[PDB]
Amino acid sequence: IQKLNALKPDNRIESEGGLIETWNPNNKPFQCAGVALSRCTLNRNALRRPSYTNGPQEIYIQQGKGIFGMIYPGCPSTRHQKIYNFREGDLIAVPTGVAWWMYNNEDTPVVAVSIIDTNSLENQLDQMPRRFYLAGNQEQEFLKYQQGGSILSGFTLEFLEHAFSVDKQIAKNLQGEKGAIVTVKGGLSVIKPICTMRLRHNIGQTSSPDIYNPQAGSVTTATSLDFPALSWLRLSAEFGSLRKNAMFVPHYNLNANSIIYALNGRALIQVVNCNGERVFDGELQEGRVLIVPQNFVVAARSQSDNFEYVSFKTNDTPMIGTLAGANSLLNALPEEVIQHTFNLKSQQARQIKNNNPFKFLVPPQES
Amino acid sequence: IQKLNALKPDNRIESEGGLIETWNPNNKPFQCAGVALSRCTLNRNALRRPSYTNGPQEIYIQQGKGIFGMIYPGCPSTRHQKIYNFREGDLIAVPTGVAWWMYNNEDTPVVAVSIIDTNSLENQLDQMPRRFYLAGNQEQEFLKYQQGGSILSGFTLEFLEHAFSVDKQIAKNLQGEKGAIVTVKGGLSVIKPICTMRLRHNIGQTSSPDIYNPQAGSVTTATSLDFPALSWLRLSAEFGSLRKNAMFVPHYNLNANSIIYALNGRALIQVVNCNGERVFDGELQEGRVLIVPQNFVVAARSQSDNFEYVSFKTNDTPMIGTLAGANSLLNALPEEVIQHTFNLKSQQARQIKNNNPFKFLVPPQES
Amino acid sequence: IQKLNALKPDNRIESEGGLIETWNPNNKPFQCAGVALSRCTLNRNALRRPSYTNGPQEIYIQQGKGIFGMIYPGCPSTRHQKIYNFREGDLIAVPTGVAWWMYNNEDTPVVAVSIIDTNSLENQLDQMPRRFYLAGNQEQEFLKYQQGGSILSGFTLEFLEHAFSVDKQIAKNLQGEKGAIVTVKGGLSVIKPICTMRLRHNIGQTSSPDIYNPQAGSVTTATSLDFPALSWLRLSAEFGSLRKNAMFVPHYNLNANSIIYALNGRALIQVVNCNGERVFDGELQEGRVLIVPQNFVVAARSQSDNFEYVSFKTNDTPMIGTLAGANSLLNALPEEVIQHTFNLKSQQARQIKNNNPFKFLVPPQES
Repeated sequence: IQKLNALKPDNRIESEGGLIETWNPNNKPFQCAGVALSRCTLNRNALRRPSYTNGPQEIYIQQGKGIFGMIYPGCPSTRHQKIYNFREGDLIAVPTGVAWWMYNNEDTPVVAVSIIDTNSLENQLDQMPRRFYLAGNQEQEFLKYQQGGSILSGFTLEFLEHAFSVDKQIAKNLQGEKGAIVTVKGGLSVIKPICTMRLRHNIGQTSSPDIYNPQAGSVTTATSLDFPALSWLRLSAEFGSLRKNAMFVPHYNLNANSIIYALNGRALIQVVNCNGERVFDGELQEGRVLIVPQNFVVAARSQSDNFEYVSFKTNDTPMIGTLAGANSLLNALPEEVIQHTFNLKSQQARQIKNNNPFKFLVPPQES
Repeated sequence: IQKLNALKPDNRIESEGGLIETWNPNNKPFQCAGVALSRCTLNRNALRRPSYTNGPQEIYIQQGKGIFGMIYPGCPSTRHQKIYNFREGDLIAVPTGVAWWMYNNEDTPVVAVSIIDTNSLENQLDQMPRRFYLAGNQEQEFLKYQQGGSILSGFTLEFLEHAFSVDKQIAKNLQGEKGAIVTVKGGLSVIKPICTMRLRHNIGQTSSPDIYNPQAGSVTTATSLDFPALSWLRLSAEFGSLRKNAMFVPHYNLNANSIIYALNGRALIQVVNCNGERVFDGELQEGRVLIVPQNFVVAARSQSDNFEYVSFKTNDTPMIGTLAGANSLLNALPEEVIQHTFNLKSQQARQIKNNNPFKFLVPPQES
Repeated sequence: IQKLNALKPDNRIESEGGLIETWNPNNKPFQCAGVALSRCTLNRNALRRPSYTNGPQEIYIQQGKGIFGMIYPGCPSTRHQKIYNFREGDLIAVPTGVAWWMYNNEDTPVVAVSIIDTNSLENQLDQMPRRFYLAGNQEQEFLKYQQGGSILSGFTLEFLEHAFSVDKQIAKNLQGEKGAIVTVKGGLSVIKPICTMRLRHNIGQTSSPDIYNPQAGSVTTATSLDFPALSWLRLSAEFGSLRKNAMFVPHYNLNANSIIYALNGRALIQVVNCNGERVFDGELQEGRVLIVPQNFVVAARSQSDNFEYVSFKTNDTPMIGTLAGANSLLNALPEEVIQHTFNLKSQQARQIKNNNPFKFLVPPQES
């Protein structure tokens, strides 16, 4: 790739109580990353209908409070299986093929941006995304990219009558006859709170930052160490809040692919490749995404009082190699290999290893 | 997949003591599937000569009894390494690159239908199925599909001469100069009985079933839980025997592809995809196979008194989501969300949950 | 593959303090094996500047003595992380992404040959070899195949300024303002003795060999049982020394590709495929590389006094299946079945089983 561009969605699907936005998974960034991105927003009383995908999915909630519930095959009911609550900041984990449903109850919408790792090992189909809905007669979000009905409507009435042991009339209602997101007139009176596994860990409205710098921002990461349902996914996530003109240092992921989606405000990012080319040099704003491939190096300087972002890294234990600051790779170098690979005096080399005391987040220059 | 079809073979190879038939790997079903199917039948006194593929193999024995022996490199002998017996319903696990031979001695022929997963992490070559014979001049079963002799008959007359430490004459014998299934005139007088790992497990008719229902039939599953050599393969198999007009309810496999080879009888099968499209609506009869991709939904009604099948799943521990039955996905949903995704009333949603009290097999409708 | 051949390199770069050669990764043999070979060389007082790749690397030192550093991300300093010394006959293991530098102080020019497994599961990018130089203005070894400056020079002056917290005078030095391998004029004052695990193991002649035949030679191999860091790499290596006219028997790797680099001398190798076609017959001589795929079979007779080779296998625990020897597959086959596959008398079967008593190495034929 010669030029990474900030990408917008190219597909909106307005449902009765919501909206689904999907990004084109065949632009070379998304081809390379091997994920498909989606932003679902569901209004008051909306109930996203039960569905599943042929790959690992990890959902980040940008705003809202609802209930969500996953129908796991080998699992015990309570009537019905476990319903979890959520808040903005929560990272939801969805194992391959597991069917889920989500519902909102307040005025403030649920906006939940999320990625499908189409390129996962668990995805024994092809690199195309697919959602398999259990209900309704509607085009699945990604059918456009391939080139409607639920997985139950593609059956024969005689087959559905026999399977459920119900009469023809009710069997007709299963068989199709509002989109994926439906509005509940009366609102669900369904109780507000591996089958044992926690699949909800908050990296937004926390107060326990991985890194926290009162002069520059704060950053948090959910890896499997602290959110073990993520070893199932082999997926990760980072949330970082950045003050105006603070910066996160040049770094690269050794073992992963970052899909940086910007939640708030804006920042000027720079990403340079193996040949030293500056494959993107611009600004990333709200509701826009930048994919940063594996060993490529990104550096950002903020433009807003708090430029927030969720970076979905594809690896449940991602590793970053900081190139400037407290724990950098140049710090860990002998003071004389730096002198000869950079062509620096002994005096200077020291400054390049100690002028910035800060780990990852470096404060605003002050001018 | 546009349309799935009940595939038969496109390759008969008749040898002295038996027959090998293979199914085309370049068909779109097998290409998605990632498998290579084949069915070898050995007659009385026949010896399938030692060979090996570059991927995980899983052999099911449709009928007959005989013996088979692995030639595992890191092992102790006795004279010779271990030879095992086999009955019908035996599932033999063969690790990547291990060699083996199989012999029959009855009048009843061994019919062993098997799959090589050519899309394995273990297969480090290409998607093309191939078999490497130690002995005998003959072309390999999948030479047909690429576009001969065995591996030993390719070296120089003096390289075997030098290697085995023998003369020109028996070097010419080892050097090639009846195909893969030769008949052993008198009979192999070898006694009828990881190195220690049990590569045999009976899933067939002489088993203790997983689902059993005397009005509808029974299912039996060999995951890696119960047959531990299968976690080496990363392959599974399943046996079913449905009563006439009994059905297995619509279900999908969360994490595996299935290759349903029908062993006995006939059945009316139906599979639907992500867009509610009925990709197969027909009959799978004996000696035919139907590939059901990853999150595709499958349901079948039996048309025989006892329709029997083998289902090679491609995952050593497959999970199936049942869409109807005691433990269905719909059974674990809140009654109220079942009303709102399918447009039912409370009463009807009491029925989709409770009209069928059965797990996986549902009895004949009984009219 | 139709035919194989002994390959010499196509690309060579003269750097100030040494040289770098790279084999073309887009040959059909290299696309099949899935690896990229480079042979670098450090003359005296040379530093190889910090670099890193999107894949698991395994460097084998052919000749010389020197030291090297590995800049691991999480790892603790000492002033800087822990340095290791290498001497010839060594194998150094470099995890995906880890940056490393390499120095030479003797006159004796360090020659190391190495692979990058671009087909790894850690390699999330594509099938391209690509080195990320941490400093200096030079075009990367592999760029040519793709068709410069470092990851630091592509960045902006003020981004580098603010990043490192420096003055603009040393930020411009730092911004790249003598190639990969640069001569330290005085030569480093730096000493000569997962953050603590061993990443060096010696498989040269100094080592205790696995096989030692005083008339034939010796074979030493490092798996992840004896060099555990290689389980990270999912790679291994194997050194071989063979007297004139001796032979390593016909054999096949069950689970790995093989990259034979001819260190010293010249032998005559034969590799035959699954059809019986001798896809290579002729001589692999010094500084040349023969790729030998997964279940393909190889035999070789040494034509020099002591032909020396390193075999880069693509598996940390490769299993080999030898075709003639003490330990052979034929040995484990009952005398009777080996009579019938090869068409031999009983007494001619015992000759195959017993004449050659040596494991892997068979002496000269004695003429």
